[PDB]
Amino acid sequence: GDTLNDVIQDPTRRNKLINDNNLLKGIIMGRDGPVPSS
Amino acid sequence: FITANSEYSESSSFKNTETEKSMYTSSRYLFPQGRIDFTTPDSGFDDV
Repeated sequence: GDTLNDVIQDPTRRNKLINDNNLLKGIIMGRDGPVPSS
Repeated sequence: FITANSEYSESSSFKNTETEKSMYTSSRYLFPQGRIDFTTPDSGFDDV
């Protein structure tokens, strides 16, 4: 029964969560709609 | 002294059925993974 705490305490899992969710990247509000920035 | 008789019976019938059926099914399974970008020289970014 792992939670976000177990993910955050592990650098590999924390960075996987950060990367897979684009948490370091802003969002481009284009006229066609929002898209994550690369 | 004489008798005569005549009969004439005529009949007509007509039936017409027209049936049209149409069916269409469209299925789309879209499973994305993300987006990959390349940098154009007009962007001015160092990775180009």
